[PDB]
Order: sequence, then C-alpha cells, then structure tokens
Amino acid sequence: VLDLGALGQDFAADPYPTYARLRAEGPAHRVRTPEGDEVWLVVGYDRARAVLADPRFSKDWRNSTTPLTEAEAALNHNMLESDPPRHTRLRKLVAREFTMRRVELLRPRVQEIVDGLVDAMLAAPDGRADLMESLAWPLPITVISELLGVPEPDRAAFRVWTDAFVFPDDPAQAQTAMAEMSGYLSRLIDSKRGQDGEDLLSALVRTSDEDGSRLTSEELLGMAHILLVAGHETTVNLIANGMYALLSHPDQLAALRADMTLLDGAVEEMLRYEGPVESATYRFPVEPVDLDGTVIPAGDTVLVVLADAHRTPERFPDPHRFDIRRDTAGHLAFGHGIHFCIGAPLARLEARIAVRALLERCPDLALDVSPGELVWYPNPMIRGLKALPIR
Ligand code: HEM
Ligand SMILES: CC[C@H]1OC(=O)[C@H](C)[C@@H](O[C@H]2O[C@@H](C)C[C@@H](N(C)C)[C@@H]2O)[C@@H](C)C[C@H](C)C(=O)/C=C/[C@H]1C
Repeated sequence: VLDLGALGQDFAADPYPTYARLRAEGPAHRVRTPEGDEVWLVVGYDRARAVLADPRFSKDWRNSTTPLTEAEAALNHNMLESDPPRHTRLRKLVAREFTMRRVELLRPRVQEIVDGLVDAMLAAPDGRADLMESLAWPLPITVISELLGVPEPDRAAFRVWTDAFVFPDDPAQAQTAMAEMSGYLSRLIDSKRGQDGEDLLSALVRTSDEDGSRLTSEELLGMAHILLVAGHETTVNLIANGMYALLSHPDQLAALRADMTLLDGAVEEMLRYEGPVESATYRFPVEPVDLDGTVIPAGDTVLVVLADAHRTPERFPDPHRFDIRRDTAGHLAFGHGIHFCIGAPLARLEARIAVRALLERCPDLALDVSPGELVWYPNPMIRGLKALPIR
C-alpha cells in the first residue's frame, strides 16, 4: 500500500522513481490516489502493453465491483467505457471523421488558429508570456469545438469542468462539474435536433434519431462527452509537456529548429518521454488475474501506468534520455489495442503544427522560470503543468 496523495507535490512533479521502485518489486500494486481511490497499478512495459489490449481486462463498469456514481452514470455509455460489441458499434459512428486523411483537411484551419495565437503571444511587449495560456489551451478546445458544434462562449465552461475532473477543489466539485457538463451537453444536443446543422454533434443527433438502437440517447450524450473530454487536457498537456521537454533539453530544441524533418519524430518522443496520459483509464478484470504471482481480484480497478512502461530500460534503452531521434515505435502514449486513441491523427496534427510554429518564430525561445517553480497535478492519470512561462 502507498498513498500517492501523502507523497505530495514531490511525487506529482516526478512520479517516475515511485513507479520504478514498484516495478522492481512486482507488476501490480494496490495504491490510493491523491483524491482517495483505491486501485491497482500495472507497471513495466511488457505487462503494461499486454494488459492494455487483454480481453480479460474489461472497460465496462458493469464489471467493476466499484459502482458508478449518479453523475458518472450519465456519461459511461461511450466507446472508451465499453467492450465489444458496443465499443465496435459506437466507434464505427465516428471512425471516418477521425482518420489521418480526413483530419488533414483541417490543416488550413489548424495552421490558421496557431498563427493567430502565436502572433498575439509575440506581440507581448515583454517578450514574456505563458505558453499554456497563450497557445496550449486555446488551440485544442477551439479545434474540437468547431468540429463538434460547441459555441465559442461555452468553451470557458469546459476549461473549468475539465480542471475539476483532474483536480477538484474538493471530492465534490468533480461530481458537480460532471452534472453541470452533462446538463450542458444534453441541452446543446436538444438545441441541435431539427436545426439541420452540419457540425458533427448535429450529425450524431440525426443518427440517434434515425435509429435509437444504433445510438441511444444515453449514448448520444456519452459520445458528445467523450469526444470533448478525452482529448482536452490530453492534447493541451501534450503541447505544454512537449515544449517543456524541448525547452529543458536545448540540445534537442536546437536539433529540431535546425532540422524540421525531425518534427514528427520529436513529437513521438514527446509522447514517449512526457506524454499526458500517465496511467490509462480504468480497467476491471472479468476474472482473477495472476500477474507474475500477483493476483488482482475480479472487479477491481486497474490503471496501466503508461509513464512507467515508457521508462522501462529494457524496452527503451536510456529511457530518461529525451532524444528526438530515438526509435519510439511501440510507445503506448495513445494506448494499445481496440481502444487506441481515435483522435491520434488530430492530436498529432495540432501538436506538430504548434511545435514548428513556435520554433520558427520565437527567436530566443526559452523557459522563463526555474523548473523548480513549475507545478504539476498530483493525479496519477494525467501528466500536466499548471503554467509554463517562457521568454
Ligand atoms: C495528446 C493528446 C491525446 C493523447 C495522448 C490521448 C490518449 C488516449 C489514450 C491513452 C487512449 C486509450 C486509453 C485507455 O485505453 O485506457 C485514448 C482513447 C480515446 N481518445 Fe485520445 N488522446 C489524445 C487526444 C485525443 C483527441 C484530440 C480526441 C478527440 C478528437 C481523443 C478521443 C479519444 C477517444 C474517443 C478515445 C476512446 C477510444 C476507444 O475507447 O476506442 N483523444 N486517447
Ligand atoms: C483517454 C485518456 C484520458 O482520459 C479521459 O479523458 C477520461 C476518460 C476522463 O474520465 C472520466 O470523465 C468523467 C467526466 C466521466 C467518467 N466515466 C466514469 C463516465 C470518465 O471515465 C477524464 C476526465 C479523467 C482524467 C482526470 C483526465 O483528465 C484524463 C485522463 C486521460 C488518461
């Protein structure tokens, strides 16, 4: 047992040793998260990678001996929290809207938002600004909002809720933020029906209305929620976490500026080295699972620590080395198996474009604060900074 909460900001800023110390003992460990959830952690690449796809580990709450709260039960009917055949049917509804080829068509607009964002930051008569506030946050929400059909003004709200799901001002703020969001979503869905809108939310509504067995109303709400939540802090932290590593490793920042053909690889290294998903979402085994002699009971919550698999020397030689030229093949930053991130092409698209943009423009690009003054979130599921001042 370990109370990651008790560990404090020290564990949050650098949780890797802890996960590593555990990986040296066994492949699974019962811990208590900063908020207070008692779960099992799966560490070590091979085991992490295997568990992720393993059919034995279900993502359907019906298989969790720890039941959903009321607020959460309004949102669990989504592809990420289901197993086939439901997962299969639900992902097929949006699969075509997220392929590399369809996403690429968004380049002009994505490239467009970044330029504007970067032009404003540079206007800073201080040569100093927060890259989190100026680019990392604005971009993700703007892109997804236009795609689905979430009004510009309602986007702040999501910043607040998403904040609460990761770190609530109390074990209640999370549950209340879910409720508020679940109510916003439903109302927005209502406002869309019969309006002949062309945005993706409008399409999904029509589909639900065409065949409720194809997409139930509780799945229509679940779908909307998952497409807007699953990629929010994740994409935002990929960008903040990616620029930071590069900024904290000038050797690599110089490498990319000098050779832009390293872009896609450097982003892959970012995902690897400091991806925003520290631990994958809840899995619940359908039956007892002996792992190296460690048996997790059926129905227990399990978090696969992607961060620890990404620092497993065996798989990634010299894992603590941020190297934008390293063979990343195999990283699990976007997951592994049937649940592989559907938004990966778009996320990559946004990160790749914003990264280059900054490297090109920003002449004397550098961290404008001591790493020690940086603050991270305790949550073992998401790796992200509260701020990232640059100059
Ligand atoms: C840097 C950003 C991102 C990262 C690193 C990331 C990471 C992940 C991870 C690790 C999974 C699987 C989790 C598990 O198996 O427990 C996943 C699933 C998912 N992601 Fe992403 N994601 C990112 C961006 C996005 C974006 C931009 C969207 C939407 C456009 C998105 C939508 C989803 C959805 C719908 C799922 C569930 C897929 C399924 O259950 O089959 N993601 N993502
Ligand atoms: C896909 C990887 C990221 O996970 C998420 O976006 C998860 C799914 C999301 O989790 C929960 O959000 C609640 C509002 C509903 C709940 N479910 C019980 C209905 C759903 O599982 C994040 C909000 C959770 C964490 C805090 C996060 O910010 C992102 C984590 C990534 C691993």
